[PDB]
Amino acid sequence: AAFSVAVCRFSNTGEDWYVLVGVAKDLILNPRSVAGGFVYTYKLVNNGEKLEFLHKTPVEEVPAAIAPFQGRVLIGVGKLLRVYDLGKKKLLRKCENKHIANYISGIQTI
Amino acid sequence: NRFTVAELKQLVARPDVVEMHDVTAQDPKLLVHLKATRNSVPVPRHWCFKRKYLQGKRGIEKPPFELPDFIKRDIDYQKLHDAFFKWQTKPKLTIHGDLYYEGKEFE
Amino acid sequence: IPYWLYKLHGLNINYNCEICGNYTYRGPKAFQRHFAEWRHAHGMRCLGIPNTAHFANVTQIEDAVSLWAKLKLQKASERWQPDTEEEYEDSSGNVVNKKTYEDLKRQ
Amino acid sequence: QSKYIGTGHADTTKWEWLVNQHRDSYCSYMGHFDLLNYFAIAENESKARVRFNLMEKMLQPCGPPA
RNA sequence: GCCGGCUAAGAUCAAGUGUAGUAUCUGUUCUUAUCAGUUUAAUAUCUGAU
Repeated sequence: AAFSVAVCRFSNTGEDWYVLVGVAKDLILNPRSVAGGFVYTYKLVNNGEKLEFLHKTPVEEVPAAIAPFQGRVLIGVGKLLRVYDLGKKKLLRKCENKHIANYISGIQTI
Repeated sequence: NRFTVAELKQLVARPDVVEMHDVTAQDPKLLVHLKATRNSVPVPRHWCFKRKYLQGKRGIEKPPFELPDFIKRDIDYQKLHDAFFKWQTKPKLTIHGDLYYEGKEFE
Repeated sequence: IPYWLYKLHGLNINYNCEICGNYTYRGPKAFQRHFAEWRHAHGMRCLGIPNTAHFANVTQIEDAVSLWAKLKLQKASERWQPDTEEEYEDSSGNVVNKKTYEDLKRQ
Repeated sequence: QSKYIGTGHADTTKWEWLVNQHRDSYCSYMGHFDLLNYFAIAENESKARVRFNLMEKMLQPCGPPA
C-alpha cells in the first residue's frame, strides 16, 4: 500500500535528496484489521526521474505520516511517533514516543 | 454478583482514575471506559455528600463581590468608556473543567 | 453520644487497611482518608511500592504487588529508543544498542 | 413513536446506547455529503453501493443479539 | 462558629398556620443491641427471628 510520502535530506548522509514513502500491508478497514507497514527509502535517482530502492524498514503498524524533524524522518505509526535516521539496511529508531491518543494521522515541522 | 474493586480495577487499562463507589454500578467496564475520556470533566464532589456543599461551611467570611478595577478604575464622557472599555483587565479564571467543589476557594 | 448522628455521618463502620499496617479505620469518610495519610504512606513505603495515585482505592497485598508490577514502566517510554547501528560494517547491522556500538567503537 | 426515540434513560444498557449511536450516526452518513463522498473514496465504491451497504447495516449493527 | 470536642452536622411521627405553588412553627423518638430477606452507588429504611 501507500499512505505518505516525503522528500528530505539527512544530516548523517550528504546533500543527496532522499525520498521516503509509506506502505501498508493488509490494512483491511471495516473492520479495521491491518497486518503491517513499511517505509521505502529511495535515493531519488536520475536527478528526479528515478528512485533507488534503498531500504524497506518494517513496522507493526500502518504508517500515516513522515516529515524532516530537524534532519530526521518523523514517522507516526499507529499511536507512536518515532524519529528515524539514515539506515543502510533499515530506518534506525533514533527516538520514539508512544503517547499518541488513538492514531497519528499527521505531523507538522515547526 | 459483580466484579470486585480489584478485579474491576485491574481488568481496566487505566485504574488511575478508578473509584470505589463506581465499581458497584450496572456496567463497571462501561463506566471505566467513559471515565477514560481524553480531556472530559468528571462528576462534581457533591455526588455522595449530604451537606449540599453549603451547610458545612455556612459561616462565609469574605466580601460579597469586590468591585473590579476594569470598570471602576452625566457619569463620564471621555473617561467612562475610556476606563471600562479601554483600560479593562481580563478576568483570569479556570479554563475548561474546574468544576466547583464545596469550598473550591479556600483551598 | 449522638447515635443518630453516628448512623447518619457513617459511624459504626470500619475499613481494614492491610498495606497501612493492617490498621482499622472508620467508615467511608475515613475509608478514602485512610488511603491518603501518614500511616498508610509509611506502610506503602515500607512495603516497597511507590505511593501512586492509581493505588489509592487499593487495599490488599497481592493486589498491591500486581498493581506495582503491571502499572510499572511498561513498553511506553523505553530506554530512549536505542538504535546505534555502528560503522563496523557500514552496510549491514544496526541492532547494536547505545552500549553495544560504544563498546564496538571504543576498542 | 416519536416521543423520545434516539436516547434511553436512567438505566439504559451500553449496548442499547451504542445501537442508537450507530443508527443515528449512519443517517448523518446517508444524508450528509462530505461524509458520504469521503467513504466512497476509501472503500472505492459508488454512492449507491455505499448507501445500500449503510442502509442494510441499520438492521442490527454494533453486534446484535438477534 | 470557638479554642479533637463541647450532641446547632442528618432522618422521621402528631398537631397548628397558609399558598396557585414552595412552604413556616411547636412537641417527640432516634435504633446505644444481633442475625436473615428487600433495597440503597454504599448507608438508611422496611419486612421476620432472637
